[PDB]
Amino acid sequence: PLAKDLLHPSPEEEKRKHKKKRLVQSPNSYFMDVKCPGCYKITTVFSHAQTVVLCVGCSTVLCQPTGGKARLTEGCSFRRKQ
Amino acid sequence: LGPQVAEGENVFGVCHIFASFNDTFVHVTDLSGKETICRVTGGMKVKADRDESSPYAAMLAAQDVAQRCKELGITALHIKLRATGGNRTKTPGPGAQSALRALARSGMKIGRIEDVTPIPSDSTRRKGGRRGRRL
Amino acid sequence: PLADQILAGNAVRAGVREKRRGEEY
Amino acid sequence: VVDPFSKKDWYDVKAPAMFNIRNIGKTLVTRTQGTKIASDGLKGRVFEVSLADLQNDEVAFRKFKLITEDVQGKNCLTNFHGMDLTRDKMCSMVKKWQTMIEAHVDVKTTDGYLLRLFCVGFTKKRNNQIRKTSYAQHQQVRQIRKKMMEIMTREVQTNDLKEVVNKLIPDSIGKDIEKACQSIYPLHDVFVRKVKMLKKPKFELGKLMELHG
Amino acid sequence: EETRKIPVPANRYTPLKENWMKIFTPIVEHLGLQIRFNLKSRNVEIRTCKETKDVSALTKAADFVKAFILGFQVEDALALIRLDDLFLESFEITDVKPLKGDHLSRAIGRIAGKGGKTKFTIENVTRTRIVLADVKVHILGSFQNIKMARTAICNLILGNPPSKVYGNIRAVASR
RNA sequence: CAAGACGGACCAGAGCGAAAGCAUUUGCCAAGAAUGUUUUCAUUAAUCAAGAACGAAAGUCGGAGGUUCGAAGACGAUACCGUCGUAGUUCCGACCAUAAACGAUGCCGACCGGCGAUGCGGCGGCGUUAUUCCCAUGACCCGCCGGGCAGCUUCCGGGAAACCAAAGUCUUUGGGUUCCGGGGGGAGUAUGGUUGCAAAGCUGAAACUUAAAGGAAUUGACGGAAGGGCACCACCAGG
Repeated sequence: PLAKDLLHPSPEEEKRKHKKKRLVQSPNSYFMDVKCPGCYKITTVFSHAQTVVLCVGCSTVLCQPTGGKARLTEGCSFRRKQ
Repeated sequence: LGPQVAEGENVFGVCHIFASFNDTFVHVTDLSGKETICRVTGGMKVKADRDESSPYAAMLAAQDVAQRCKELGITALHIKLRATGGNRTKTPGPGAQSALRALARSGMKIGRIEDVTPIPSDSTRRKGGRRGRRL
Repeated sequence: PLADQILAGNAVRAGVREKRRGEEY
Repeated sequence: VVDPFSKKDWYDVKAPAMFNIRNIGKTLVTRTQGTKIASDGLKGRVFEVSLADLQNDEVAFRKFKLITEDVQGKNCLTNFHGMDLTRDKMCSMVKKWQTMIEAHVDVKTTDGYLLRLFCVGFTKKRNNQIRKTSYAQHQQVRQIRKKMMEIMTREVQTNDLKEVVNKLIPDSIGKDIEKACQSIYPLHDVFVRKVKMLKKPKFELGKLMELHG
Repeated sequence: EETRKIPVPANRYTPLKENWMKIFTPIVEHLGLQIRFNLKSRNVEIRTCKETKDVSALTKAADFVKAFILGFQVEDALALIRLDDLFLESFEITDVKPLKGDHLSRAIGRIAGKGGKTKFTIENVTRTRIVLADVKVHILGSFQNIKMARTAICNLILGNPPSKVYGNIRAVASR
């Protein structure tokens, strides 16, 4: 009550806050590598992608856009970057 | 005279009791409802518009129709309640309950009670004004 | 109760009232 | 000046063979005095008979309209005309913190009895639910309504009135829709609340013999 | 035998459970009648037996639990058991005047009165009992007494102030 | 069998729309809020006169239909009430543009309390269900974020008080900008101008008169009213 340091917020408190309302704003999204089970090629996709992403050679659907994050196809694998 | 039915089993009719807000009708028919047997109002029992919707008039009407049906041989009735319905009130009043109690008191067996009143889905405009009420 | 009010409204109160009015050697 | 009920006489009306209890009662009909025949006067008589008056152990809130058009010498023969639910059940079944979903179809059967079906279902509260209200969104209501139409049409259109009425006796259609809509929004009290009879074909007397025995 | 069924709503289940003793004891003791609470169908089942006489009691007993369904207290439905010509009459508030929204709520508040006081007065004057539902009004009493209380209630939703109706309803019961 | 009307219950601490308003199913048509965003432009913004768009109900013109209700009117009782009922109520097409059209409360912005409910979107997560669902997905449950709608509460401060989360951050008085008021009558009157076929709509005085006009709460009183009590200096039955 009435006494908490604003310059050093706890990381769970900073994670909980809205992305614009943090001490310095930072997005909630990320780029990830996706591998189709029908091939071996890696593709870089945005987590909140609005476009349907197709494989370069297989031309399978990799992600379907939704309200928030994109729905990766059942079977593909992914790994978050950085 | 009467149905050729043994002592063990009775004969079913139906009885429409219509409790309007000025009097109460007792209209007994067969199970189809086409052919009628008796119908006694508040006016044929009392010669006074005071007691036209009275529970006492409905009691006399129910006793009259019960003894008439036992004379003819209808010894059990399904009962269909009714209010005036429509834009008006939808609930059976004290006259209907009085008639039901009185023809239950007569010893004649009562069947199934069903409240059959014309509740609209949606209907037309109310009888009163935007201001007009009972009193 | 409603029955008690109807019965007590059609009956008469009775009982309590006292009037103060009015050897060996 | 003279009592007409002494002139009248009693006739017997009996239920068809789909029901356990068959003797549904009596009807008072005028005798023929040459002007009008009794058969024409009893050729159109609709009876509002509850299901528990037609079967012993069944429920009572289900009412069947049976239409009578036949005479066999103090034996009236009747046939199905409609089905409906009692006003008590319909009033008690519409609660508050829940949605009412209702639908209707116009459908022809296998033997010409065109009919209209009305059914009602209600959104259901889960057993671990602590939210007061169990409301379905608009698209779920539309999907549920489409599923109701499809299910009722599929088990009315492919069968005859014997099989249709023996479906209506335990209301397998309502439990079928209740099982089928568990994945859109769970349902509560699904009944075919009304069955109409929009059209009757040309009368055949042998089918009444099949329906009665 | 004879049997009656009474549907109980979901909001009336807890008072039905908490007052059940003084529901079934006045039916099994001095009416000689059988009753059960069918939980699956959510109904009150009332049936006769070999221990019952004065058959109208059955019908009268039916009205008893029906009053406790509609919100009346146990004592007033007990009065329906004891007395012979008692009636319950029902009407909607919109059945006399079209009232929308806040006007309907204000009409309810005038019928109830501050602290409940006004409605108590009408009961205490007319020897009736009045249950105000969400919109429905139910009046339990004799036919003339129902007429008096119904006129007073309709005057309260006539728009008249509760004070004029209070004084006038105290005056009219002297006939 | 038909004709028009209305879409009850479900229907809310609700939702949508700039407001007026909006509740039967289905198909079509073009818009939109909120949310998600490591898209795009780069200051494009706020407030505003005239004018324009829609604007409840009633009402004015052309048609169609008239089921209910119902101004006027005709009766019957006693301004209330009942019977019949015209215009109207409904639909289309032009008008008129007024409401207690309310939060009796310009708009845009910053800072400033609690509780636990709700609507939509999104995020994270065990479990129970779709007759142990054979994976996702619906339906619940737990937690969070974002705008919304709305309860109860508050030594936040403020107020004349009712009360207020703004009506607070105001004699410790300055974030930007519009309208409007200056004691009560005369008076929304007369006049001048403008608009409207018209009805009327906008604008709009003074001479003179007056010491009050008005607001917020709470109970002092208050002729009376409703219950009891006692009394042969009151009554009943009597002498």
